[PDB]
Amino acid sequence: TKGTSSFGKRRNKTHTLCRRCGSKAYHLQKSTCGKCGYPAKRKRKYNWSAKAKRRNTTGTGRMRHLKIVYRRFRHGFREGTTPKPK
Amino acid sequence: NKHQIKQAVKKLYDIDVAKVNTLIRPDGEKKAYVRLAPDYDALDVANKIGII
Amino acid sequence: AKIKARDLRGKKKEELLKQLDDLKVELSQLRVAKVTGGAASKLSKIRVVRKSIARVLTVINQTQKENLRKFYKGKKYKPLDLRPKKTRAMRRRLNKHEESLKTKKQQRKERLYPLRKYAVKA
Amino acid sequence: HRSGQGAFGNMCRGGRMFAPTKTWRRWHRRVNTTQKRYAICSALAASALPALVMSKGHRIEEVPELPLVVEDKVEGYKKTKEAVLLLKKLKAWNDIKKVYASQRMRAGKGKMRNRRRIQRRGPCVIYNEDNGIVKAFRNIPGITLLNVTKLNILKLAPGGHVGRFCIWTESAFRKLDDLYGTWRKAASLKSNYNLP
Amino acid sequence: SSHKTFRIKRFLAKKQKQNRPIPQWIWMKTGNKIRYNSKRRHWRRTKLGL
RNA sequence: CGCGACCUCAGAUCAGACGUGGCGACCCGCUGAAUUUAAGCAUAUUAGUCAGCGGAGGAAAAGAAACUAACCAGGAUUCCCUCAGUAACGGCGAGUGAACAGGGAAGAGCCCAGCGCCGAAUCCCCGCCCCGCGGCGGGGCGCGGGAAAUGUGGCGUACGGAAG
RNA sequence: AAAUACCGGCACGAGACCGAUAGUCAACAAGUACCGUAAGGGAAAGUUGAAAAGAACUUUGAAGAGAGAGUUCAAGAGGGCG
RNA sequence: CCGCCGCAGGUGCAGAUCUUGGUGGUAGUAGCAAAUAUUCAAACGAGAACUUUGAAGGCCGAAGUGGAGAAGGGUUCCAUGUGAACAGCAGUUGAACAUGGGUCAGUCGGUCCUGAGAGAUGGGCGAGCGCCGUUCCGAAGGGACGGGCGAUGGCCUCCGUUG
RNA sequence: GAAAAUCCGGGGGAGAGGGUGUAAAUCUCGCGCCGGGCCGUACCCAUAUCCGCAGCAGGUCUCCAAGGUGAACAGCCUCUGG
RNA sequence: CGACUCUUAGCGGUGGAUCACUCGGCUCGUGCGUCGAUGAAGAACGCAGCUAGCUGCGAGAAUUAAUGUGAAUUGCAGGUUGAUCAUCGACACUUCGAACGCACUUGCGGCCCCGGGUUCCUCCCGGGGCUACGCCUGUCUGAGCGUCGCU
Repeated sequence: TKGTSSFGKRRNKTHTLCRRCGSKAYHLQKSTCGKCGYPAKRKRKYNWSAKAKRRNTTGTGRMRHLKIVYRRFRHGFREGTTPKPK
Repeated sequence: NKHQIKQAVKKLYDIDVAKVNTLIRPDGEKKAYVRLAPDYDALDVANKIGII
Repeated sequence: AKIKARDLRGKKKEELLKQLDDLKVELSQLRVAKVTGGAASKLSKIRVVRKSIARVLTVINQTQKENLRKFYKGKKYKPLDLRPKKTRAMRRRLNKHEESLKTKKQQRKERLYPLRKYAVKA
Repeated sequence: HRSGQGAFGNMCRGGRMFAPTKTWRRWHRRVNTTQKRYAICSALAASALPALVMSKGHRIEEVPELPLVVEDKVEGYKKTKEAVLLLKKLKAWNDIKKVYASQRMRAGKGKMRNRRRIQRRGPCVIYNEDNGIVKAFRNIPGITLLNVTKLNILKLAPGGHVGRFCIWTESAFRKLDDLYGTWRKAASLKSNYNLP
Repeated sequence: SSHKTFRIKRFLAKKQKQNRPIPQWIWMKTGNKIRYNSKRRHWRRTKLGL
């Protein structure tokens, strides 16, 4: 009964949605994310997985601030002045 | 809240509210059943908001 | 109607709030027309009213800040919004005058022995 | 689809190649300094003899006489119309009219790898000074410009065959007597070099 | 189940709004690559995660 | 018993500031295996390598000899050519393996503490005004507060230095 | 400081390279669809034509699917179609 | 796109239980055989062993094939269509498909309490990420009932309101 | 053979209350007045909405429970319902 | 005879090889070498007249302003004093997140301010500004049979 019949008793979850990385790996008893380790200040990342790194680095998301740093860099981070009006 | 709607319908439509019954749809948006007090008419104020 | 920013920027404070809510009502007369399913011309309009509320609230938010940094300019401390958002590491650097601070002794070594403009003969 | 396919190995779909090509492949080959001169002395020597220049393929039939040497007011040119009307008079223009007729398309993957057009090697104009001779000749297809002090074996013997139709200027042509010397005088513009 | 949390009900709400086909006018465009919605998910076929 | 200095500690949503996390190719500090090799294997080797941990920067680190040498002496660090697969290590087996000199790229030198002299000669902060600064700065202004003799500033550091 | 390092990041140039079972896992709505409780695993898939001119109208069938026509140099190019 | 002369290589396939993609014979074969069972008439329709309605004959037989909920599912709910593909025959039929519509609370749950337990701070350990431990080595209470000078709302009247 | 939130009664008697009233302080008495936000709520719950790659003879926690025969929630037969 | 079967060619299906392209790679070189409590990377969830994905974006939501550019956008509707694109320095930038009032249920507090309920005078509702720890310099109120001090 170790196989097919035992799959019937699978009705209570362990992992829910983690709330740093949205990844369904926030273990409910342990209260820690298997993907990012949520209660830890530091992002869980390892060098034995260089593929799991590139799934969640700066080239993944928007860079909604980090792209307007790159665009504002090329004019030496100028602040306050306006272009001369008509 | 049910309180914010109770002013929202009052402020924009010059009408009063008996009660509000809010449900969040499966779509993910909230639907307020704004029961109007009987000193005003619901079918007549539906002409003001412009629904038919 | 074609609403611009040039004419809003030279108007009185209280009138732009009345110009805002007159569009808020106008926008809320079109969101009804979208759901009833009537007048296709009242749906192309709805984007004109959305982008023009964004004009009115901008000219509000613009001139409500050029008033702050007009009053707070001659003050040693000013709010964090009115402070220069150059990069975090750039803010932690020394001041323009703090870099101009040499020692009293390095103002003596560079005094007596200036780096001379010299040449030689080949 | 991938689950249980076949990942590693040269024979597997996806996978690596057998012996992946390396950046530390020995790309460059250094030659002896002596042998480099003994290629140019062998390249210049075979581009007077007009048999080898025709056997190279250069249209030399109406070249009036010479391993061709021109007066030093060809260094002083600043326009191509001065430079075209030169090659008409020296009758080396049929060697560029050949190059124009050789401007066809390349065969295969060279097109999509920025080597789209292939043409022919025309006359090579070796010059002493530059008062705009390079500016005046560069827009003509076929012509490559060489300084006399800095002669390339890749541009004097293109393809690794000998007898590229070399056009000389007067002050350029006399400097060869110094760069390489003769069989009794040494080279003055080289430290320790005699002709082989 | 019937007993939901507000966060999970907003999760499902997005997944329903993402389970509609392409509009018929989308593939009359100039840069026309899209034929049909390839990301359409069914409640027997694929079980949404969770 | 009381008020006062002080030392050593508390507490504050006290006034200002600052740290955290990410990226991590390169860079610095730790920690640190086994495949493998030795035709077995345990020391070795793999290798102070992979993984783990912390920390930066536009480069980092190193750096102006408690140096090399033994010459007729050179003279911070870093890197490149070479020394050199050399001296040396090693079941002296497998294997490991520098440095100086030399030739170059660049080349830049220096500051305290201690020892002493100058009425703490020094320094931060608040209030007031003034040009004025999207790197809060220069000047005036107060028997305003604080730091500080349990040592601040100047002179001065091995090449010597101070005073007359 | 300088010479020095740089398989990340921004913006660039070039190739005796690869040419859709190759080259990055990814030339496409690719770290996507999908699988595993999770750590993690992880695809397949480029091409109508010069221009949609993408097959009007007639006619069989319930419609799919046809036969005529019509566009085009070509449908012996008919919507995953060199 | 190719011949010649040189150059270069990821340069020649029948095999590797090779890798990926495709297609054969087997073969219109095995199979569509668990839990009693369907028949008649009519309707809609191009079309009926299956759909719908009536009339039969049956089964589940209150520890049920009934009426509801927890966990899980996530729109599967309900209507209106078409009936390409899917529902291992069919189909006017569906939990398929496409358009829509639908979940209303002081009282029903959640919120709240604590359980086994989890887990900060002080502290201890720790190369370090951190970890231990949860009252143990802690100055671990920011609350009230009381007394005057000031003070604000109210004829500072005398309390609320403050230090 | 659970804690804790929570609620109530008691024992004490610091206090407060008014001076014969237009009584006071006070009340767990009877009416009156105002308010109650936030989230879940559809449906399946199993020989077809869950988990076993699927409308899979598997597995998966409970509530209600008619008549006859009978010791009987046994088996068989029937009613509502399907 | 035929039928069945084999062989070959034509045509037709099946299948996607070959070849030809190539807004993609890979490799090498160059310049630059910039994230974050002023809220990063990331994640969630939203937003278009008709829009699921992809990008673009943040209740001002396929963007506002500004400067440049000078007539489109386009799948289809609709309406020069600058359309539309690029640029971008002004503004704006919801929710989680080092994540910051205490908790992850988006659940419960406090204090000061404002506005409705009013005409301060409380409950109530809504809105706003604050409320995280470690530390630094100064400040403030303290503590000690610490050290002494004066009566």
